[PDB]
Amino acid sequence: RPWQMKDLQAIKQEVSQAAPGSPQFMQTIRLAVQQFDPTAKDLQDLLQYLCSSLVASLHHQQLDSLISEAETRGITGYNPLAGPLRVQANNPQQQGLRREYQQLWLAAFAALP
Amino acid sequence: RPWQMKDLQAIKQEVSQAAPGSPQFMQTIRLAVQQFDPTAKDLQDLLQYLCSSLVASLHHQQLDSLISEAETRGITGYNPLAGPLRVQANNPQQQGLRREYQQLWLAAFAALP
Repeated sequence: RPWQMKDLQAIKQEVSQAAPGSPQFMQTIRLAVQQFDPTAKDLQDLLQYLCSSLVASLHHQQLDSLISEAETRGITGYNPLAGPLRVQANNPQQQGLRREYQQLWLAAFAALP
Repeated sequence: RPWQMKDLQAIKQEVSQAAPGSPQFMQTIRLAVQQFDPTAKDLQDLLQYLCSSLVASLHHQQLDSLISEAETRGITGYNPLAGPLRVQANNPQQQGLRREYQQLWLAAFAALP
């Protein structure tokens, strides 16, 4: 049950005025992420739709650092012999990795301003 | 029939002008809750969506007060040998607990000012 075009259109329109990482944007994006239960691929699509290449790159770097610390510590469900967290989160049998990816994503995007 | 994006986006759209505790806010919240019959999970999602973190924290303080009062006084179908009302309202076969939690939710939201 992935999102459709209308959901993305509404998500972008409702937060057109606000700035990335504002409380309003964080509310709406967090609700979407917690409601649709998407993988990393869909999150990348959503970010490309919402913010430009500059904000995309900044979030990419911040999320790289956050994932770096998180999975360098060692995580309950992460096994580094199978692939990067971006790929484990895309397997529907690793929901723990998917939820960790979602939370790192939202925190990284909130850490912009 | 848990609410999708469109329902919650509307709810926030018409709960934007008014402030918590005002007649309009409570009217809309009560209608939504009485219609969709949401558990504690969906209620917390809706609250995180609507208002700032400060208002959510205030509401949860009031809700903890109300729930503690009710559990001391006694609830019709509350059995504390399995988990708190908080967790007893997530089980779909406990309609009484769920409706009681919804009513305490609405009261705690109405008593913020």
